[PDB]
Amino acid sequence: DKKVKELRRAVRSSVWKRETIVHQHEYGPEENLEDDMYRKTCTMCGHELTYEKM
Amino acid sequence: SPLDIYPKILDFHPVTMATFTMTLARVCLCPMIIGRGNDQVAISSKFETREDIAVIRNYGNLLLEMSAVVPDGIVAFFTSYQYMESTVASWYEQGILENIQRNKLLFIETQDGAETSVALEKYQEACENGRGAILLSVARGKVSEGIDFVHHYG
Amino acid sequence: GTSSQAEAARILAASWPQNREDEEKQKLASHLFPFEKL
Amino acid sequence: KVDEYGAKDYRLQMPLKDDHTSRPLWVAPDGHIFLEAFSPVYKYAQDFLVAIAEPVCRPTHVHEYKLTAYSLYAAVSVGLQTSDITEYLRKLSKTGVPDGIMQFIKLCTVSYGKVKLVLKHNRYFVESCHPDVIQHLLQDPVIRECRLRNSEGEATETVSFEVKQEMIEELQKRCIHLEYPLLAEYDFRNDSVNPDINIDLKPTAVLRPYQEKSLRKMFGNGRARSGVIVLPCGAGKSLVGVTAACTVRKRCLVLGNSAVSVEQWKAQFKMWSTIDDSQICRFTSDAKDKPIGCSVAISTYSMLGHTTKRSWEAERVMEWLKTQEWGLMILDEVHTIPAKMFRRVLTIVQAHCKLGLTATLVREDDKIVDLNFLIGPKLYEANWMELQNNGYIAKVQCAEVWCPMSPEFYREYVAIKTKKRILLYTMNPNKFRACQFLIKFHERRNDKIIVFADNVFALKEYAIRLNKPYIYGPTSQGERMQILQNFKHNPKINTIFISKVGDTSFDLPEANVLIQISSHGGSRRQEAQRLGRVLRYNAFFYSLVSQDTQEMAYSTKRQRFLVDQGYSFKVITKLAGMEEEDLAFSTKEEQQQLLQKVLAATDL
Amino acid sequence: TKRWEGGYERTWEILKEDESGSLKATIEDILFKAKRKRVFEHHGQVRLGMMRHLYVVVDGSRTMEDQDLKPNRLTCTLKLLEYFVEEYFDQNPISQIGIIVTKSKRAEKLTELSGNPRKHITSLKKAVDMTCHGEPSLYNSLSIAMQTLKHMPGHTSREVLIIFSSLTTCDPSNIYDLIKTLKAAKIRVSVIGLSAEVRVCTVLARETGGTYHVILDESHYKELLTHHVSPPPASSSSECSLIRMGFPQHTIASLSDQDAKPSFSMAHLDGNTEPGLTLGGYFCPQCRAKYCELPVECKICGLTLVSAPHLARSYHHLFPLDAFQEIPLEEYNGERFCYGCQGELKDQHVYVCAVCQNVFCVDCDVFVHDSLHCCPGCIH
DNA sequence: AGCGCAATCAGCTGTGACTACCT
DNA sequence: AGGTAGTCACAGCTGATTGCGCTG
Ligand SMILES: [Zn+2]
Ligand SMILES: [Zn+2]
Ligand SMILES: [Zn+2]
Repeated sequence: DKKVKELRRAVRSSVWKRETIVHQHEYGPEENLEDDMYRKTCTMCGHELTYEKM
Repeated sequence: SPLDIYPKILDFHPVTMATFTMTLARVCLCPMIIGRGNDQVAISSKFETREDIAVIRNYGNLLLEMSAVVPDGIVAFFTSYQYMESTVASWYEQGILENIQRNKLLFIETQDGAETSVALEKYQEACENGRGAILLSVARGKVSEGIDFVHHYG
Repeated sequence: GTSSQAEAARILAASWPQNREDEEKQKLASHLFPFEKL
Repeated sequence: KVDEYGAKDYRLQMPLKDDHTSRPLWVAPDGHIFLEAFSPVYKYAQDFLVAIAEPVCRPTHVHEYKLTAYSLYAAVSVGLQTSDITEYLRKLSKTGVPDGIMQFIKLCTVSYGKVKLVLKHNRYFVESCHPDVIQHLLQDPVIRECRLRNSEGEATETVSFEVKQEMIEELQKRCIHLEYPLLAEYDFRNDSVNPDINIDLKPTAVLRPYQEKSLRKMFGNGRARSGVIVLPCGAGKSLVGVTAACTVRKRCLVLGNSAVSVEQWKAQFKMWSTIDDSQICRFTSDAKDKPIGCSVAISTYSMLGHTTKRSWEAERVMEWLKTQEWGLMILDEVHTIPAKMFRRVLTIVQAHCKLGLTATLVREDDKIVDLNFLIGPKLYEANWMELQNNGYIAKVQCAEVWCPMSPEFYREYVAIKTKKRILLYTMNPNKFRACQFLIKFHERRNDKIIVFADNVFALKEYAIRLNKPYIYGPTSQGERMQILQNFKHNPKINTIFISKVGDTSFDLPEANVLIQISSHGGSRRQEAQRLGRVLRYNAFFYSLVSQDTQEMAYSTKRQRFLVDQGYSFKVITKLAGMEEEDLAFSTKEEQQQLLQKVLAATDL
Repeated sequence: TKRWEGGYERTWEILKEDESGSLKATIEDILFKAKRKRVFEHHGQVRLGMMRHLYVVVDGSRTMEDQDLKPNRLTCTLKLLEYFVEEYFDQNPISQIGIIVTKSKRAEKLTELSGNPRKHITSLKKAVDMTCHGEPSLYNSLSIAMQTLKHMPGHTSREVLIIFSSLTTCDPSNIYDLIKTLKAAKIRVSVIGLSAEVRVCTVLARETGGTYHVILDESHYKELLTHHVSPPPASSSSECSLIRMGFPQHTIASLSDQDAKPSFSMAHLDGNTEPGLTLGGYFCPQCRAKYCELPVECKICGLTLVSAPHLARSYHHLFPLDAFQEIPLEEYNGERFCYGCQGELKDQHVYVCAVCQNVFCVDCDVFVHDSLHCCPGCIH
């Protein structure tokens, strides 16, 4: 059991490649509010980015 | 050392089983056992390995770089005259005996009593000054117990 | 890479205790270790 | 008492001022002693305070001591009396002794010699000069279990009674609570019952004056009492034990922690005691050098307190060893006495004097206080600063150099919390570069380096990357011996890696540089032991930690013992010539690849 | 019995009170007792010496390539030899040093026996990059040293220092005869080994009266060399031992006067580059030869040019200052001002010179006995 | 292919801190 | 909302198995 345990994890540990999750905010179409305000909503995590466009 | 074999080698009734180990201000001897050489190959003088070139080279290297650290006298005992002469022949064949010669003088003990005595005399006279010397002999010989290597000799 | 060496050196050599100590130096042996005296 | 600034103010309590600044001493009402080192009477004040109090910190300027009950018991154990100690405390006060210290001293030192514990004919008897105290402790229910067969009274001469041998620890624990502490005094001068041996130390083993003070305090008035002597590893500790064994002149028993310390003690006895090998025996189930019928017996812990089946030869040796009295049972590495199986070792054998020797008396779980009654009071505590001032202890330049966490490692460090972050700050690439630079710099100047590193998983990739010898720890017995042997007398190799193996007292050769990475949590004992492997600026030892990680707090809380000893840890933020030469993990590619392997443990 | 098994020492019993506050008097006594920790002598050993003609023999065999002393034996040996030469010339004014290098069973006289330290240091620096090959020959080195030192005057102590790294030496003839000849010639031979004890070196040192030692480490090597620096004791009076030497004044030339005469230095004339044709320097009092360094024996007339302050620096040993009579302040019915520093005498003890019966405080007494080596009052 | 020394695994324990569950 | 016994890492010891070497 020990000699099979010491080798069964060698291939298991070599399968996963990426651990950190990519967190790029993919905003959709902008929404226009009052006072020339523009808001972008992220489609992946719901992040709201409100900005004033010149 | 074994006090349990003498009472049975010869009919005897010991009642002592006593041994004594000398004590001084400092350790006057440095016994050590050297196994494998620099090539991590055993230097055992086994019968099947007596003709092995690697062990002979290891023995020659040990005698060479040992002769550069211990001054004025080295005594080396071999198992037998045949093995001693076969090892020194191999040392002569290679360019290793010359390196031992340039450190200490080589003296070979033989069966001739007069030759052995004169070799011992010249070994002593070489050890008296700074030249240094090597006394190659056999463990089961008349020179192993016939002389005592007092300080600065061997 | 050529730029990778520079980027790694910039990140490592000056991460926390350099972006302020160097600023103070710009604006301004017995206890020194042997590698700090050479 | 008042907290106007949050400080206990006792200005009104001790207003006495006859001489402005003649007396270099301060006292506190509850208990504390402050000493001025920059005084002409510094040595006399130190000698007075050592004998009556134990230190708490000894910096370069103002030494600070504390008064405890056991310190006063030790003081009155010596010929010092109540009047002498009180008058010499008031002699150097500069402020007047508060009327909360005099009463405490009186209460502690009055009840010292009332109760005695003696060993005779393999029987334990407790004898008191005052008969009334026996009836006073007669009502205690816990004591009644020790007395077997109704304890008819043992009418002799002086009132005494027998106590159970296996329950001697309980009564010692209860007596201090009963304000009647027990004393273990062995008058070896006149026994005539013990077969005193012919041991005699050679007249060539000179000892330093500080060892003279400890030995003299051990034998205050011609008798030997149990105690603890604290001396650094580089200092002479085994020599003190050998001299004490020679002076006691009785059957000595030496206990060690490891199976290699028995050989160390045997070598010390052979070097400084002039004892034949027939009398010297080692009992560690390796050679079995006929321990039956021996003068000095050397064994180890974890063998005298087995809870399982024992070997037949070992069983017979233990049966022989538990049937006679012992004089001066020397205990080595006394800090790990208060253990579940090591405490019973003292109660499983019978000895008159119990001597404890150690270098790092600090321990967690606050079980060191238990050692006050397990063995005895703290007899001697060496002043490490003045010891290194005399030049007989290496002046080690302590360093606490931290290395910033790389951005690729800190994200994983802050992302995980379930014990998986230990390898993250341990395998910091910046710390790796710092360690490599230190190793190379101290090799360029021919300095012997010992690199301590727990978490052997990290050590595996730490040592093979530098291609240097390392001690995994369960490797063998021979490989470790040969590596340590060729570490000293070889110029080609002068740096080794140790994983928690050198955290005890071994025969490691003289070294100058110590670089520890990823030690235990808050073990002040481990740091003190690792420092002790260097002293023997002659030397310097470094501690590498990772910033913004728990290792910072661990390093902060594990140096408070050494700063109490007087050491100062300089903080090193930048290493000179870091970019001058090439180091490992130069680029970001291999640094980010290291995350994959350091996250590959996944021990779930 | 044992010293520590008796009664525990109480060192704090010294201090006592009679008026509740005399601890100030006790600490004043302690502070006074702290001073005077010396024997009023900087050396306290050999107060004299003799002209030594020392020859230093350096091994040049392959054993010098060993890395026992970092980086190798040769470099550490030569560095410590430079230090030894500097210290030896500092502590011996009219001594001479010769350097012999033995290599390939032959001995090469690296430097002639002279008193110039700079020449020896330059020769050692040049020899740093030598080639270590062959085996040393003690016989040849001793023969060269004996041949050089046989004609030296008897009053000078003839000494040979041998640095023997290799454990083997090749002798073209019997060496014990050479040892007997050296013993008959009263030449002292001292050997400092590096590896281990060699019988021939021990016999040579014992027979010639020298000392044989083996190096433990670099610090021990430096200690042995420093011990060899010290001059040997000198007999009372042997014969008319004297020597004709000059004292060249450092007369530089100034163009403000009409006697500004530039001259080439004889020592610099042998250099490959342009010799220093400075305005002035050390002119020989006998033949007006110009030299820059001292002490250098004159090449032309053979006169020994030495510096008078160097010889005078050891004159205080011949006439040490006798210790002043310690007198309590109350018992001295005289002036209460120190004769050296004019300070008010408030110490419990006052020191009075035996000759002039002046008044000196503790600090001035220590300064006079340790550094000044002369009583200011006796000078007047 | 019988002995015997030596390498190896099991069981217990010390040191230190981390962590899940509930009155 | 707070505190103590499992638990993991790393080391030690002793008690057996068990596996390779064992003469000119
Ligand atoms: Zn001239
Ligand atoms: Zn004065
Ligand atoms: Zn005078």
